[PDB]
Amino acid sequence: ALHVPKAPGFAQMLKEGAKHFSGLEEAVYRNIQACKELAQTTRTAYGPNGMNKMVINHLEKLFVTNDAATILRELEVQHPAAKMIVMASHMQEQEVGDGTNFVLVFAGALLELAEELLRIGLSVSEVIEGYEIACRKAHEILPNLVCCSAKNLRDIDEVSSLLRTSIMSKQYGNEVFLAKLIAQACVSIFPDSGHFNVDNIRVCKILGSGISSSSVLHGMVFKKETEGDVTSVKDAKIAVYSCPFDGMITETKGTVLIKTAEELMNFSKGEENLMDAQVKAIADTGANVVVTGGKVADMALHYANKYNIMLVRLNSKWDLRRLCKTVGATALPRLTPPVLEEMGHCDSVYLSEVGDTQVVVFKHEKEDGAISTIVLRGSTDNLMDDIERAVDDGVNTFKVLTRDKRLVPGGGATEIELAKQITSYGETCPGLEQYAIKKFAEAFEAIPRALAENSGVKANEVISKLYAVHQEGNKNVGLDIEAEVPAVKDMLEAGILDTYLGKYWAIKLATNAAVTVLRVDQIIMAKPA
Amino acid sequence: TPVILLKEGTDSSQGIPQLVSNISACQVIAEAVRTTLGPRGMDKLIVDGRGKATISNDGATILKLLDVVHPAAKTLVDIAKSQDAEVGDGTTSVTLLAAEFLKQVKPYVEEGLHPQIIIRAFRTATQLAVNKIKEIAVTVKKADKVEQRKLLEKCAMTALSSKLISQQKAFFAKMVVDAVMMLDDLLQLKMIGIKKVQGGALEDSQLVAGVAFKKTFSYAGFEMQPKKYHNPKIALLNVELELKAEKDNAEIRVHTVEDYQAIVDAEWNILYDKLEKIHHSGAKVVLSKLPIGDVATQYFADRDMFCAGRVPEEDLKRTMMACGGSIQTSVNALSADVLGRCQVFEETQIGGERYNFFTGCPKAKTCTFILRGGAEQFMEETERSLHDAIMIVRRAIKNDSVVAGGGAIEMELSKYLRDYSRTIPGKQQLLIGAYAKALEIIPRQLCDNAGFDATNILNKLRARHAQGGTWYGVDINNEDIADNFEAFVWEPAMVRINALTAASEAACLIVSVDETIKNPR
Amino acid sequence: MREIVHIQAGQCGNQIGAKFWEVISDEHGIDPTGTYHGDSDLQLDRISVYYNEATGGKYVPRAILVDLEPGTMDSVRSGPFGQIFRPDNFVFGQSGAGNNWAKGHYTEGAELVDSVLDVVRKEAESCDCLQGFQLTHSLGGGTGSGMGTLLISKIREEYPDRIMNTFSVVPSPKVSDTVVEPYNATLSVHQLVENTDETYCIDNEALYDICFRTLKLTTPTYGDLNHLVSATMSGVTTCLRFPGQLNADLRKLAVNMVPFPRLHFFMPGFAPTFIGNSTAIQELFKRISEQFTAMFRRKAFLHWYTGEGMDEMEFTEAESNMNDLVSEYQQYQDATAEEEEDFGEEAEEEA
Ligand SMILES: Nc1ncnc2c1ncn2[C@@H]1O[C@H](COP(=O)(O)OP(=O)(O)O)[C@@H](O)[C@H]1O
Ligand SMILES: Nc1ncnc2c1ncn2[C@@H]1O[C@H](COP(=O)(O)OP(=O)(O)O)[C@@H](O)[C@H]1O
Ligand SMILES: [Mg+2]
Ligand SMILES: [Mg+2]
Repeated sequence: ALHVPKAPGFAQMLKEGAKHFSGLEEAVYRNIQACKELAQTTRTAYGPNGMNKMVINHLEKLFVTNDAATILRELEVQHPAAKMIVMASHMQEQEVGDGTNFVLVFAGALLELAEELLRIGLSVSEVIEGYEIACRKAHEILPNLVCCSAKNLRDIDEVSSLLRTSIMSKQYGNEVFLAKLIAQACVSIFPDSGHFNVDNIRVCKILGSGISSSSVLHGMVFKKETEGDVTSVKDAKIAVYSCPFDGMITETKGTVLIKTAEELMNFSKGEENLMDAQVKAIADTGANVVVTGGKVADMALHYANKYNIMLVRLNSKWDLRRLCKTVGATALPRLTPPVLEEMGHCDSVYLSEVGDTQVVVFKHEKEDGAISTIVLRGSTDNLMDDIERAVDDGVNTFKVLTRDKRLVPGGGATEIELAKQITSYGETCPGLEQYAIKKFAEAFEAIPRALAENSGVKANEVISKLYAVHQEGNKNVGLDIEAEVPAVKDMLEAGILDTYLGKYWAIKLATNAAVTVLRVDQIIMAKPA
Repeated sequence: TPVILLKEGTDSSQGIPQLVSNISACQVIAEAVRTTLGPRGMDKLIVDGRGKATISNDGATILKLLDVVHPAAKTLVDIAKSQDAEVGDGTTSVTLLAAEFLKQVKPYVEEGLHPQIIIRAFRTATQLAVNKIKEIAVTVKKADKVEQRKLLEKCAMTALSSKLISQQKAFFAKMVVDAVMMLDDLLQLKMIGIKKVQGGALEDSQLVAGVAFKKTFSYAGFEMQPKKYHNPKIALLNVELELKAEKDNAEIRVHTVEDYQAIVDAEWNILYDKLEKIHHSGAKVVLSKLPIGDVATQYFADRDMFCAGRVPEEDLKRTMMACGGSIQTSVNALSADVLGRCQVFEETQIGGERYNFFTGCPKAKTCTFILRGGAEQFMEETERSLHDAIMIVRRAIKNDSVVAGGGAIEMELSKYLRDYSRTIPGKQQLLIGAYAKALEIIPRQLCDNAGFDATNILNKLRARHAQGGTWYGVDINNEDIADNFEAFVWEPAMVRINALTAASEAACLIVSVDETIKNPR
Repeated sequence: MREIVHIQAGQCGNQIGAKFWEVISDEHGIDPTGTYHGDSDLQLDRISVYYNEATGGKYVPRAILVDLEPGTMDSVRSGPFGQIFRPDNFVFGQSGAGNNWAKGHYTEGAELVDSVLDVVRKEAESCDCLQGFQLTHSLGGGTGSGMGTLLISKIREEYPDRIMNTFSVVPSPKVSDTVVEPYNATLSVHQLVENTDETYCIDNEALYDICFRTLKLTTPTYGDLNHLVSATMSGVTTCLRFPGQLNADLRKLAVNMVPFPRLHFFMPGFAPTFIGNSTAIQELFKRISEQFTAMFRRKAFLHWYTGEGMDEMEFTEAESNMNDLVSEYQQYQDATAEEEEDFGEEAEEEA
């Protein structure tokens, strides 16, 4: 038989292993297919009824999770368009901290509809301009849907109710307990005239009993042991050092040079006397506990035991700073008797044991403090990891509420209203860009549908009833999860809400990613290495 | 198809089949340790790649030594480890419970039922069961000073009934109780030393209210110094006593031979200064974590004293706690308040080895075990058996509530849940019924391991519990049913509470997984 | 505490560094994900000298990876222990030097050394008080030798009085992989002499003749040679990384080991580590110069360098200073002076 040799020009100068795709049929449609596959991968984990997923990475580590960002991080994607979608989702996670699945669902829907718009006859530029016009209109419409702005962010009973919705979709069936725990921990440290910093909430995981035995502590817990023979204090003055608890020496090489016998006899006694004087001078200021970030010498430990000083060491360079913030102490690079202003104060310091784990606890009787800790108890490491992820989501929700106080209804009410008003706007646009606009509105129906598909009901009836009830003027009506037959419910009365800022950023980033993917026309790929 | 989404070699499974496969794998995991439960339970032998073998009856150990790689099966290993960490006993009941929970609801999963209904039913049932256990447990407020030891002895005897040392349980239980009546208020497990010496009978094991430890490496002259004292004073040290360089940074420059001789004499003068400072304090036994030279050995031998070097740190801390001194890193102030005091010190021959014994201290917060066996795995299994009793005694000292064993509490909870299920309508009724029926795998396994007819015994137990017999379980020796609260089969309620919570958590976690993805390598 | 940053240049340098870091990480308990699972805290007394701790508990190496061709970074990222490095520390070009010293030193290097100098500035900003640099490269290549030498000069300009150590491979006696190897080696030794405190010359054939005869079983590729070099480097740096009966940084070894500043070339050894100032170095250079002249007398391959900007007298100065180095080494033995040129003529008259 015969062969089709090659085409002259660029096809003959291309290296071996490289690829070149050009045109709509070889570039655009294949990208749309890849994005659709990526969206279908994570669609099933949306909402309170979304099911858990289990992933094993290339190092044989195990993840059991519902969060979309973690799932995308643990997978190994190869197609560039899916990489753009993943990067958009990660940017949304970094900017806000919740709503990394709305991005994927919306972008997939937008590209899926753009495929048929291109099939019918429209050009890519018109689709793009319609999408931008619709996005601007949606951002204009959104502020009018806001209801129930947050009133007081230092009231425990209101904060507990505001954070319940963000955790219900991760730990359905345990939302009240975790919500109350996170509310206490967050209300503890919010400072007046204060930026709320997220770092100041710490999580400690100890294997043991069920989740319901978890607790919150106003202070710190370290998984360490005491170096000395004193074990507890009842009123602690704390001195913190970043240098080793030992006799300090020259930076340049130094040798002890002796010429007579008497110096040889007296050297060790001189060193011991100096070390004793230093320890006694430190102790005379009233410090009961010394915390260091380096080595402790044997003689220094012996003299600390002589004068009843609790000695703890930890080597992280970051736990030391956080402890200094917790107790109000200032680190010292020298081994000198500290001044009163550099004293830390703690109500209790003690060594305890929880379920085979030995810990050292710095505990305050104060209600505010500077940082706080959450102690989690579970029967499996994966469960505690999932609970930690839920805690992070709740804390980020509190931070966003600090930034902006406005809430919008959830459960699909906002998306239905946006789609209705965008369709109404698009019916009055004369030109070819109206079709694109209408498609944009239809892309908002993928959010309620998914919910219904996860709840085990028929999405078409739910969407029809939502449209029918929104035609009458009820803007706060969404899907009812408890019912086994399709139904609708008032979300404002039932307290299902979500932040304005999250929805704003989600819409923006999803539209940006979809348009960026649509703009690419031809692809040149090097050979994988 | 030209460019694929994920990397080549990624394996994905989803739907009902993968959930059914996970449930199937959990059954194999539970079968691995199924026949090790009860007074008539066997034990397993596992061999690793190098050739060493290990013989065990403890469930957590067997699960650890199995190289399980199935992601759904690893959860049962994790819950067993957690149960071992928290309470220390009951690491096989939880595994069978979890497997039975999965197996009883497998058929409903096959029919197409939403797993969240199953999860809700499991959570409700677990809450009800834990509340019932807390309600019906027996406790005594001001029991006694003697009725508070008998309860711990019964708990230990029950905890030892299925181990290799069962026949001598009455001999061992007593000892372990004493062991935990001296451990202060923190009850540190490092305060109890376990020593294993080959050769001897199991009835030759002993407990010393004091301390004992092995002989260390010794230089010449150790055999010329006394080996028994009656009221000695002990010096505990952290100082290296031998002729050596003062410091690694040191350097000596000298110009005359007279100063050379003086420098030579200086080192001997320093060492002898330390030795005289030790001697003049009145101590007769000296111990140090750091080496002792031969010169020091002969110096101590010439003055009728005893010395030891390179003592392990744990043993030295244990000696401090038993005798009541303090570790000294310097010899410039050896007062009377920093020395120990015992009532007898001796060095004795124990089956091919030499052991140092400090006994006769009534102020001791420490005890030490000496175990006598015939092969390495024998003493290892003896120690593993004693650990369960130690942990049970510690847990029983704080919270003192007791429930009856043998399966009485399982059948009581099953009856309660079945009576509750008939009240509520819907699929919740069937799911609570399945949960109630899954609780009687413990008495069935006891009867099966013993070699009885389980159906007849289960029918009699169900009839006895439905009528009225709260504490009725299986009598293994008489091959029948009997009251297990008057036969003294007692166990703390924490074991059952933790087992139920852990098993329910594992079942709920396994049921809620939709699909599995494996990445290459 | 007295941090050291490590720089790898070229294919050989990258291959050696990828195993150096692998054999270090297992000692300190680090994982390929960056976490820590060690047992003894003695591993953490001097952990900060080589690893920078990030928020969240990860440890990242203080390393910069450099080459003019993107081939080797793709392998490094795709290989083992290749995901703990900072993703922003990979610097690469688009063409490559093609085993030309002049292209690496003048044309392609000059437009990329600025990126390396902007990365080392950010890596130095995070250390409390740095003490020196580690460099790994080759003398027979273009990117390894010329570009590496230019980088050494630039670092010496930017950081005046910080120590600098190199681990350079050297051409083999009876086999030369590249035709222009003498030129590159001679032109790089000139500027290795005056800009480093110590150099650890490593030969390929000498260490290559250990796997066949001592290891009893091999027909290997560069592979295990690289692992042996990494083991030698770890045995060298254990003093810096770990405390012992007498800990001493590389300066505290050099001061006892280097009496005269310009004679700072060593020959290693390994007995499972030995480092020696054996004057058998004077035998290696005597060979290289012997080749250099033999080619320079014929002006062979000269137009490949002259076209890039270099002048003819640079070779003359390089060979003159190589001869000076050889004579300085020879003046320490007084026994090789017995082997002077045998007299051939017959004029042995009055005086
Ligand atoms: N009680 C509830 N009933 C119905 N829908 C809910 C309820 N609680 C939360 N949701 C919905 O869950 C959706 C998001 O869940 P989640 O899986 O966290 O997605 P994402 O991670 O993208 O926010 C929200 O759009 C919200 O409307
Ligand atoms: N004398 C006894 N008569 C009947 N059953 C007993 C007796 N002693 C112990 N058991 C039963 O043995 C079971 C536990 O056996 P074991 O191997 O210890 O399992 P686990 O380690 O999980 O407790 C308990 O359910 C307990 O009721
Ligand atoms: Mg969410
Ligand atoms: Mg048991």
